[PDB]
Amino acid sequence: NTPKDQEIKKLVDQNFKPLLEKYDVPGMAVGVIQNNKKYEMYYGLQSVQDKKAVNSSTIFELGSVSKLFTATAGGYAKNKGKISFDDTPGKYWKELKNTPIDQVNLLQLATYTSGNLALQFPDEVKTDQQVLTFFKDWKPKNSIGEYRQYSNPSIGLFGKVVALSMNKPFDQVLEKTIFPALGLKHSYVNVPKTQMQNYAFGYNQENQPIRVNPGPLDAPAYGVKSTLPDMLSFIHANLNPQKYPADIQRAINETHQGRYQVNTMYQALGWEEFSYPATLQTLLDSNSEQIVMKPNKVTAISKEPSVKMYHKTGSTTGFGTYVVFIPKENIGLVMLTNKRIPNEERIKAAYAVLNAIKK
Repeated sequence: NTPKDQEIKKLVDQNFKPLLEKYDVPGMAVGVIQNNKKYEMYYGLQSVQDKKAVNSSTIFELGSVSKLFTATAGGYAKNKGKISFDDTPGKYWKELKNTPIDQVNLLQLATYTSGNLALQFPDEVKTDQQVLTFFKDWKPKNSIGEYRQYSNPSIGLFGKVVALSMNKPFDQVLEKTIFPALGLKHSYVNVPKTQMQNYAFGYNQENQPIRVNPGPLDAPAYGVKSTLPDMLSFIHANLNPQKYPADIQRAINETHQGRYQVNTMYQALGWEEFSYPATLQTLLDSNSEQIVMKPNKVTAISKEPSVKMYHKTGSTTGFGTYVVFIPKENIGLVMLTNKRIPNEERIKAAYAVLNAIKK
């Protein structure tokens, strides 16, 4: 006797709302999409000092969830014939031809297996010239293709090459090509002056208001800002790729194709992928220190999971994000906060909600 919208709101109140007080989080947006119906739940303030409530217009930083858009851009360029994932970066960034990094192929860059790229660029690598010099001075460590080490410079370089192959800056790849193709009208690499009123403050661990600062190859690694409606639309596209023209449909499918495994995690393009149903521990393991911060041997896919799910966490200094979707259940969920909370809490709360919603 309780309508489905209320049942979903109750589950979000039970599992996500307590996080606001536990982690002193000013604002949160949680969305669920099920069977093409969208449910949006907003809590708290996008700006504490302005007493401005979080709402459907609130723009949040996606952090590493941005890599999903970079992966989609790569799938689009590949399916248009602009790149092959077997190409090396010097084919497009000519200044890298005949350098050691030109031995790594695009898929290895997108999926973090160059064997010598860390989580972040060095602090002093700032300018375009400094980024190029960094890649020219790169030298292999581990055998190329054997070890996964999660890396912003790695997928950032992939993104730059994708942009080169499409003859536009990366920001314009997303804002002029990818976002319009996915029907996202409130998603940005650079938030225009006319929308800054909707851009939430992030909040640091001292609850002080902040927003992301510029950095090297920031756009492809962690550069996107979006709203909850737009992120529900992005989940919708991933749930229904057959609803887009062939090139974008194939681009989306490319991001869903698992490439190798590390234990129970399948590395797709941008997305992490898992057999469904996935135990909670499987999902937590994907965000463990061992997987996120250390190098790990990759193995070929053995079980190609027929029934599967995908997720991705992301953070910036002042924001947290989690997105997850389950194709055969026709369901997905997005969480956006303007303060980081532990990845494990995001995964746990989403797991409880998604498993309890009636089919």
